[PDB]
Amino acid sequence: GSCSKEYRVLLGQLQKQTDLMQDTSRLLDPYIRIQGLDVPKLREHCRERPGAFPSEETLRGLGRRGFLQTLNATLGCVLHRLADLEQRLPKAQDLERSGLNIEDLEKLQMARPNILGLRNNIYCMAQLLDNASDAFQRKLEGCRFLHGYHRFMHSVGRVFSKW
Repeated sequence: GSCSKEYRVLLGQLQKQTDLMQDTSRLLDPYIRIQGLDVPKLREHCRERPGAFPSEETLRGLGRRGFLQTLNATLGCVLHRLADLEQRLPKAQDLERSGLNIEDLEKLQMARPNILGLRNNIYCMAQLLDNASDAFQRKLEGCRFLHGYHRFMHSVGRVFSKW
Protein backbone atom coordinates (compact mmCIF):
# COMPACT_ATOMS: atom_id res chain seq x y z
CA GLY A 1 0.00 0.00 0.00
CA SER A 2 2.27 2.77 1.26
CA CYS A 3 4.66 4.24 -1.31
CA SER A 4 8.14 3.97 0.25
CA LYS A 5 10.08 4.94 -2.81
CA GLU A 6 13.45 5.29 -4.37
CA TYR A 7 12.92 4.99 -8.13
CA ARG A 8 15.39 2.18 -8.65
CA VAL A 9 14.04 0.05 -5.86
CA LEU A 10 10.45 0.41 -7.05
CA LEU A 11 11.45 -0.33 -10.65
CA GLY A 12 13.25 -3.41 -9.37
CA GLN A 13 10.02 -4.51 -7.65
CA LEU A 14 7.95 -3.94 -10.78
CA GLN A 15 10.45 -5.82 -13.04
CA LYS A 16 10.49 -8.72 -10.62
CA GLN A 17 6.75 -9.00 -10.12
CA THR A 18 5.78 -8.63 -13.80
CA ASP A 19 8.44 -11.12 -14.98
CA LEU A 20 7.05 -13.59 -12.47
CA MET A 21 3.35 -13.15 -13.55
CA GLN A 22 4.07 -14.25 -17.15
CA ASP A 23 4.57 -17.81 -15.80
CA THR A 24 1.61 -19.89 -17.06
CA SER A 25 2.06 -22.39 -14.26
CA ARG A 26 0.63 -19.82 -11.86
CA LEU A 27 -2.89 -19.25 -13.26
CA LEU A 28 -3.44 -20.64 -16.72
CA ASP A 29 -2.29 -24.21 -15.80
CA PRO A 30 -4.23 -24.66 -12.53
CA TYR A 31 -7.22 -23.21 -14.37
CA ILE A 32 -7.03 -25.75 -17.20
CA ARG A 33 -6.78 -28.48 -14.61
CA ILE A 34 -9.59 -27.45 -12.30
CA GLN A 35 -11.99 -26.98 -15.29
CA GLY A 36 -11.26 -30.45 -16.71
CA LEU A 37 -9.55 -29.06 -19.81
CA ASP A 38 -6.22 -30.85 -19.34
CA VAL A 39 -6.49 -33.25 -22.29
CA PRO A 40 -3.90 -32.80 -25.13
CA LYS A 41 -6.34 -32.01 -27.94
CA LEU A 42 -8.32 -29.45 -25.92
CA ARG A 43 -5.20 -27.76 -24.63
CA GLU A 44 -4.17 -26.47 -28.07
CA HIS A 45 -7.55 -24.67 -28.06
CA CYS A 46 -6.41 -22.41 -25.20
CA ARG A 47 -4.58 -19.83 -27.25
CA GLU A 48 -4.69 -16.05 -26.76
CA ARG A 49 -7.59 -14.18 -28.37
CA PRO A 50 -6.24 -11.87 -31.11
CA GLY A 51 -6.73 -8.27 -29.98
CA ALA A 52 -7.73 -9.25 -26.45
CA PHE A 53 -4.57 -7.70 -25.12
CA PRO A 54 -2.19 -4.87 -26.13
CA SER A 55 0.77 -6.07 -28.20
CA GLU A 56 4.37 -5.67 -27.01
CA GLU A 57 4.81 -3.23 -29.96
CA THR A 58 1.93 -1.02 -28.85
CA LEU A 59 3.27 -1.14 -25.23
CA ARG A 60 6.78 -0.15 -26.44
CA GLY A 61 5.38 2.66 -28.54
CA LEU A 62 3.85 4.33 -25.46
CA GLY A 63 6.08 6.55 -23.43
CA ARG A 64 6.50 6.22 -19.63
CA ARG A 65 3.23 7.53 -18.12
CA GLY A 66 1.16 6.14 -21.04
CA PHE A 67 2.63 2.74 -20.43
CA LEU A 68 1.73 2.80 -16.74
CA GLN A 69 -1.78 4.05 -17.57
CA THR A 70 -2.46 1.39 -20.21
CA LEU A 71 -0.98 -1.28 -18.00
CA ASN A 72 -3.11 -0.16 -15.09
CA ALA A 73 -6.33 0.05 -17.13
CA THR A 74 -5.72 -3.42 -18.58
CA LEU A 75 -5.15 -4.94 -15.12
CA GLY A 76 -8.42 -3.27 -14.17
CA CYS A 77 -10.24 -5.14 -16.95
CA VAL A 78 -8.36 -8.28 -15.89
CA LEU A 79 -9.50 -8.01 -12.26
CA HIS A 80 -13.10 -7.76 -13.50
CA ARG A 81 -12.86 -10.69 -15.90
CA LEU A 82 -11.14 -12.65 -13.16
CA ALA A 83 -13.88 -11.88 -10.63
CA ASP A 84 -16.32 -13.23 -13.22
CA LEU A 85 -14.30 -16.43 -13.91
CA GLU A 86 -13.85 -17.08 -10.20
CA GLN A 87 -17.56 -17.00 -9.45
CA ARG A 88 -18.11 -19.80 -12.00
CA LEU A 89 -15.22 -21.90 -10.77
CA PRO A 90 -15.84 -25.19 -8.91
CA LYS A 91 -16.33 -24.48 -5.15
CA ALA A 92 -13.77 -25.70 -2.58
CA GLN A 93 -16.33 -27.92 -0.86
CA ASP A 94 -17.10 -29.80 -4.10
CA LEU A 95 -13.56 -30.41 -5.34
CA GLU A 96 -12.99 -33.83 -3.80
CA ARG A 97 -16.29 -35.32 -5.11
CA SER A 98 -15.46 -33.90 -8.57
CA GLY A 99 -11.92 -35.26 -8.43
CA LEU A 100 -10.29 -31.80 -8.49
CA ASN A 101 -7.25 -30.40 -6.58
CA ILE A 102 -7.53 -27.76 -3.82
CA GLU A 103 -3.98 -26.67 -4.63
CA ASP A 104 -5.18 -25.56 -8.10
CA LEU A 105 -7.93 -23.47 -6.52
CA GLU A 106 -5.45 -21.94 -3.99
CA LYS A 107 -3.06 -20.90 -6.76
CA LEU A 108 -6.01 -19.31 -8.59
CA GLN A 109 -6.94 -17.34 -5.52
CA MET A 110 -3.54 -15.58 -5.50
CA ALA A 111 -4.38 -13.90 -8.84
CA ARG A 112 -6.37 -11.01 -7.41
CA PRO A 113 -4.07 -10.15 -4.41
CA ASN A 114 -0.99 -10.32 -6.67
CA ILE A 115 -2.50 -8.03 -9.30
CA LEU A 116 -3.68 -5.54 -6.60
CA GLY A 117 -0.10 -5.53 -5.26
CA LEU A 118 1.22 -4.76 -8.75
CA ARG A 119 -1.38 -2.03 -9.19
CA ASN A 120 -0.25 -0.40 -5.89
CA ASN A 121 3.36 -0.34 -7.11
CA ILE A 122 2.28 1.12 -10.41
CA TYR A 123 0.59 3.99 -8.61
CA CYS A 124 3.64 4.61 -6.48
CA MET A 125 5.77 4.78 -9.67
CA ALA A 126 3.27 7.06 -11.36
CA GLN A 127 3.77 9.35 -8.31
CA LEU A 128 7.57 9.37 -9.02
CA LEU A 129 7.22 10.37 -12.66
CA ASP A 130 7.67 14.06 -13.37
CA ASN A 131 4.47 15.23 -15.04
CA ALA A 132 -24.26 -16.46 -25.81
CA SER A 133 -22.00 -19.42 -25.03
CA ASP A 134 -22.83 -22.54 -23.01
CA ALA A 135 -20.77 -23.52 -19.94
CA PHE A 136 -18.37 -25.63 -21.93
CA GLN A 137 -17.61 -22.78 -24.28
CA ARG A 138 -17.20 -20.36 -21.39
CA LYS A 139 -14.50 -22.52 -19.79
CA LEU A 140 -12.58 -22.39 -23.08
CA GLU A 141 -12.88 -18.56 -23.22
CA GLY A 142 -11.47 -18.46 -19.65
CA CYS A 143 -8.58 -20.52 -21.05
CA ARG A 144 -7.87 -18.19 -23.87
CA PHE A 145 -8.28 -15.11 -21.73
CA LEU A 146 -5.69 -16.31 -19.13
CA HIS A 147 -3.33 -17.33 -21.90
CA GLY A 148 -3.53 -13.82 -23.34
CA TYR A 149 -2.97 -12.36 -19.83
CA HIS A 150 0.28 -14.26 -19.34
CA ARG A 151 1.58 -13.25 -22.80
CA PHE A 152 0.62 -9.67 -21.98
CA MET A 153 2.61 -9.79 -18.68
CA HIS A 154 5.55 -11.16 -20.64
CA SER A 155 5.44 -8.15 -22.97
CA VAL A 156 5.04 -5.91 -19.94
CA GLY A 157 8.10 -7.34 -18.22
CA ARG A 158 10.04 -6.76 -21.45
CA VAL A 159 9.15 -3.05 -21.50
CA PHE A 160 10.13 -2.72 -17.84
CA SER A 161 13.46 -4.45 -18.33
CA LYS A 162 14.49 -1.53 -20.55
CA TRP A 163 13.36 1.13 -18.08
